Amino acid sequence: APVEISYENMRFLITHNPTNATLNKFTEELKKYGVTTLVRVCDATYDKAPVEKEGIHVLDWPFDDGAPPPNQIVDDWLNLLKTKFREEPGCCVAVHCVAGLGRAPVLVALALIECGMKYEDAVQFIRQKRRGAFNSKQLLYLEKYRPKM
Amino acid sequence: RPAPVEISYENMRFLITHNPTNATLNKFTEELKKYGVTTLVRVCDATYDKAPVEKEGIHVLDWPFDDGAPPPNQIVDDWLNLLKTKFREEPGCCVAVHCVAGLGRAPVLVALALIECGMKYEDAVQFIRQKRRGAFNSKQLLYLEKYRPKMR
Amino acid sequence: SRTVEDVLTPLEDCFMLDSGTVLDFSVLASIMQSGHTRIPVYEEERSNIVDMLYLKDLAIVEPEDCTPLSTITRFYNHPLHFVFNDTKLDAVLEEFKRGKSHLAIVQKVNNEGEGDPFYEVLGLVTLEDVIEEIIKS
Amino acid sequence: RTVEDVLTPLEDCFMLDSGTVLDFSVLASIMQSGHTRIPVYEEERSNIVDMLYLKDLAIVEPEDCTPLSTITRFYNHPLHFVFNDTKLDAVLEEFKRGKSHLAIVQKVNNEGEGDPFYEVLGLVTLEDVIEEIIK
Repeated sequence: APVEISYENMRFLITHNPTNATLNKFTEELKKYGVTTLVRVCDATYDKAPVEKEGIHVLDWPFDDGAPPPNQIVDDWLNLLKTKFREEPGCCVAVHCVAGLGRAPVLVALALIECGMKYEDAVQFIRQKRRGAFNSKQLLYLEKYRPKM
Repeated sequence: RPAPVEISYENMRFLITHNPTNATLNKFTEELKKYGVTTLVRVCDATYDKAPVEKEGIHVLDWPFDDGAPPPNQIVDDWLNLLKTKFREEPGCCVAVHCVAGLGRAPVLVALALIECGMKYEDAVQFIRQKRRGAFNSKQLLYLEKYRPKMR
Repeated sequence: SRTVEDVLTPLEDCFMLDSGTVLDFSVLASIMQSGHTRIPVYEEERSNIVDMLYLKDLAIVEPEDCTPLSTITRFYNHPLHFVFNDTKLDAVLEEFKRGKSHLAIVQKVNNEGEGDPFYEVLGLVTLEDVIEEIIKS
Repeated sequence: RTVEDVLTPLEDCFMLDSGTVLDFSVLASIMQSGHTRIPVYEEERSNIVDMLYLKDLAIVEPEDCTPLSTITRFYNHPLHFVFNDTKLDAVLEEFKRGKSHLAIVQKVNNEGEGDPFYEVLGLVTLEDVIEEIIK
């Protein structure tokens, strides 16, 4: 069962991946939250067209198990949010990795910090929402993360 | 309530019971035998064959009075005489009573004995309800307060 | 402070079955559709509760042929457990721990009547409810 | 006391596979257990997708043989997740906030250079929690 994370003008679903069996109820669940864009980081298994037809732009942006995001994925992630909250005020960004508690929330926590949340607070906020979040490796990257932007 | 209640006080000893069926007659008799009763007094539910009880040594007395009714003086006199002898003649032993669920006229009769054995009326009433919650309605409390002992 | 009376389920609202129930499909279905662990058995007045049906009782039936209730209750001969309406929650809690069972049936005494007193049966209370009333709020 | 002491570990749980057929001898095997609540796994036992209640089975007959996997899609019972370290009173809240009087028991996992996960440990019901409260 999926997780909302609101902070200010920003809005995030952390999800699980569907099967093709669940795909309709998955897409309907996305539509319920009013999403414009999925990012798949993991479980890149199912037909994306039925989701993209319903309005929901799907990006396979895969990186590694237990890893911080590659810098290029960061910049695409940052740019995606920056427009999509400005272009459609209100709307949500969906992510899933494999149980939604490693690299998927890293991308979220990334965003929060870039929105000028303190590192620790960003982290705690996520962990409040989903307990277990981040390995030590990713926590570090978060800590070491200086925002610009 | 099918679990019976002993009430001890000095050389007096009283089982209050439920009546059996015949389906339960043996286990009932064995239960009476356990407590070492020499005499049943049936006040109600005189429903079952008594000989299988008396064959096992236990004298069965049908001394019925009605629901709500107090003990008739002759029953009072007979009860009191029963205990006075039965506790002297066999020291140790118990008398069984039953009426219906054993919180009305059966524990009245027990209380009556206690008072005659020199228990304060109030004290008897509590001592019973101690062993049998809900014993005595109003009318019987009125009876018990109004009962004057002398005897044995 | 709080007695059993407060945690009680009143009698009309208890799921009960009569002692000459027959256990066909649709009764067994109703039993499962209740989803009580512990269904009490009356005869033929409701306030008169004779025996206790556990769930694992019905497990060793099939609805062949229709198999009657009053048999099954004779089988295990499950003991049934009485508590007074005015017993306090912590005290009734003690009785349950002395019990195997986690369900009591609830009497008060009846002093109205020129008759002998009797135990009026008021209904049911489960261990569950008693705890569920010491979360309290 | 945490869930963990009161937890039934997974091997010792009665459960059923997701492509169970409910025939006679299966429906009996459900009944002869006498849980109110039976979990539904796929196909690794630690992976639990759905949740057979009892009153589910009431409204089947073993005609024809009827799939389990249908029944569970029918009512679509939510399944309730608990952490291992949840203290017993805190668990008891979650049963009271839920309809449900069973939760499946998740331990976290930061062991491994991977992403975290929830390990699945086993099961804890209302009855067990109270059965501990008395002890």
